[PDB]
Amino acid sequence: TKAEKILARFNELPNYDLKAVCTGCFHDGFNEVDIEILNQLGIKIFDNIKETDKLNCIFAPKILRTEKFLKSLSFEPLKFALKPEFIIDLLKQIHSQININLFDYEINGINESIISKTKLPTKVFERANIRCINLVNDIPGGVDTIGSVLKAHGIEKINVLRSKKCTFEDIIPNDVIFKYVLIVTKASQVKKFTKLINDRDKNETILIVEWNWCVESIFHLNVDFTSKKNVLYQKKN
Amino acid sequence: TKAEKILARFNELPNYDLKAVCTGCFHDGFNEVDIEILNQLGIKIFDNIKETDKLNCIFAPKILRTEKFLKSLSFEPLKFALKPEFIIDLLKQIHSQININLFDYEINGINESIISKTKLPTKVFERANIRCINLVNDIPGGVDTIGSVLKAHGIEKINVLRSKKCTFEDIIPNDVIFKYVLIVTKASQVKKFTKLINDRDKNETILIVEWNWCVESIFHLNVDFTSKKNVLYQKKN
Repeated sequence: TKAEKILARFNELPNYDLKAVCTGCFHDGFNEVDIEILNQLGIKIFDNIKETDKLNCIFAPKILRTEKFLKSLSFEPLKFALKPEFIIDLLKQIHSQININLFDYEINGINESIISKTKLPTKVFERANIRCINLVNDIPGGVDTIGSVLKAHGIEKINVLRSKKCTFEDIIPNDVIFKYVLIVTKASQVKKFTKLINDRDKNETILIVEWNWCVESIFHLNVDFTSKKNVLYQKKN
Repeated sequence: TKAEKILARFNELPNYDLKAVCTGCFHDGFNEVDIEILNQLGIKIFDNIKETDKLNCIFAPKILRTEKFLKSLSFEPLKFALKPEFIIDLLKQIHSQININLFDYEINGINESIISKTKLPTKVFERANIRCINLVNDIPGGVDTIGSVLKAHGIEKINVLRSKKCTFEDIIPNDVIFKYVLIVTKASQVKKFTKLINDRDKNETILIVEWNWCVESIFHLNVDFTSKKNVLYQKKN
């Protein structure tokens, strides 16, 4: 009711139609009334991303590598990538007509072309034919967060390998082109993996990459197999 | 070995006597020869922190909030906080006498006074009488990494609270001053905890803080109970 009274001063309220999470901003959240005001203007802020909520918006000061920012590039679709200043200006204007627009707060780097790719009927790793991958347990950020980002972007199976207990038999193939795909952190995990695979499956193909290969692929919503950047080893026909 | 041949060119080798981890630098690591080179020079680089390794050194470009940086402030003791350029200049000098010193590469804000506090026979939260704390699981970084930092710094028991599945009975007291200590992320969570506790234990003391309160206490190796910075609520008698 207290938000309703504040908004009563207005002859007509915009419906911004945003379903958003915030990352790299609003770390302590919003007070009960601001949430109510925002809701009344068709803006719902969620704490976590649930595929259920059909999120369409991300608030962030810039392109970030957080789980949330990367995951927003798998929204279905992402419609708005907005700087926090949008909410700030909007709440400011409201707390004493409403004309804050959705166009003057775009995040540098996230443009029409990238955003529209979130409308594709496939995910980035899905159209790259990277379905089942191996991840070394010493991935910075832990394996659950990385795993969940990758699954959001179309990877079907995330197989965690522990360096350095893992054998060839723990490596899973990429059944959907590369038979083995691995994400590794230390450039000496490469040697061990290429030896194991070369010994047991000599003629098969292998792709070994750093987490930043995944990151850049998500940022572009495209796996560029042409790039050598963040590729630690590849064996193809 | 290859490392030995390279080092044979020197008529005397320093023993730097470092046992270190790196954070915010050398993300891919070192090749097999460099590791052996540094080793011959009394510099051991570890991947993760194990209390048994008795680390005495952190390599980092500046003061950081990573798990490794914060934990280096509980080494026993921390002897050197060094910029990665120390390793870079050392390796460069070696690959073509050895005179790179440990004094010209200190990290800013780190300090002989802070560094020497790591020799104390207590940990920072231990002398602050914060033994048992409650952590809300929506903390950015996950609880087990937050928990690991705090245990390293003398907190005996990290109790994880689920907002909003948690109840008064899930809250554990600080039995070693404040009977209840909570770390909370969302400002709107404070209301809920203080209501629960006030209803059930009206006369007892309560301290509720943001994660940055812990971080700064670690950075200073002191809990300043005089500070209102990052304190969300406190009830004292």
